[PDB]
Amino acid sequence: GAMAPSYRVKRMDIAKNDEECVVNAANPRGLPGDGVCKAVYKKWPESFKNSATPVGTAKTVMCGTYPVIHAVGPNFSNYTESEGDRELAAAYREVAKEVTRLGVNSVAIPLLSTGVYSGGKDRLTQSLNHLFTAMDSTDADVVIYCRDKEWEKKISEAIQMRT
Ligand SMILES: O=C(N[C@H]1CCS(=O)(=O)C1)c1cccs1
Ligand SMILES: [Cl-]
Ligand SMILES: [Cl-]
Ligand SMILES: [Cl-]
Repeated sequence: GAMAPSYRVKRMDIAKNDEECVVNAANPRGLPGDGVCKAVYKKWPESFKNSATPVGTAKTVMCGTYPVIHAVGPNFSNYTESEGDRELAAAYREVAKEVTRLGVNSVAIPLLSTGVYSGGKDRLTQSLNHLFTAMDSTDADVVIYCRDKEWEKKISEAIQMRT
């Protein structure tokens, strides 16, 4: 584990992360997809061999020795707010189990269900809070990746508030 486990946020492409493993914001069918998923496909295409997995789950596939944890958040266009909230929390709990099993000291993670799966709603606080609930009991250094300047500021504020 990390000597003093921390949370940090960076505004940049997660495909250029400086961590020991990455979490992909995957679709259930293991397709190249869009956004983070397409960037992950271009950087680690080998990790998409048998990566299909249901909503609310995570499935790890190596690219060489580098782990890619495919986490499938719900598409809020399809689920009700109640059911989607439950599956979003579940996807993050499965990420925590995989990070622990892998024994890594750091992990790069995006905010699940905040892009094309958001159903057109701002889900920063909802997704980030489920990320904290799952990852708080792990000892890996967590680095959250985002692309928007206002989101970077809000995530950074939420991290610092708890310290
Ligand atoms: O790329 C994202 N979501 C993926 C869900 C499956 S997909 O439709 O292929 C795109 C992101 C999540 C957060 C920021 S971007
Ligand atoms: Cl970048
Ligand atoms: Cl998304
Ligand atoms: Cl963002």
